[PDB]
Amino acid sequence: EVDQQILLQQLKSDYRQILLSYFTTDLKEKIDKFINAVFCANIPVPEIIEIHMELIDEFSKQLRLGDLMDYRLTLIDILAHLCEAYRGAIF
Repeated sequence: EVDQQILLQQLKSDYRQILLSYFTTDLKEKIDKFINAVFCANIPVPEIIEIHMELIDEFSKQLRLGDLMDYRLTLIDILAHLCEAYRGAIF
């Protein structure tokens, strides 16, 4: 187990699956698990935002088309859940 990239790549993989199933019908568990992992690893929000953008770039290439602006809903949903995880813990 070399370093941080081991987890950051797994998280990117997990987030990819959330994006691809976001506008479908079960998803809740995938999001809850992703949130708990970034929460437990103290991953900064800018890193999550970077994963989002990277996957958007990958998607745009696979689709032969960087804001896929509808996926901003997904990011909002993720950040809102992360905020609440942290807020529910502070006190």
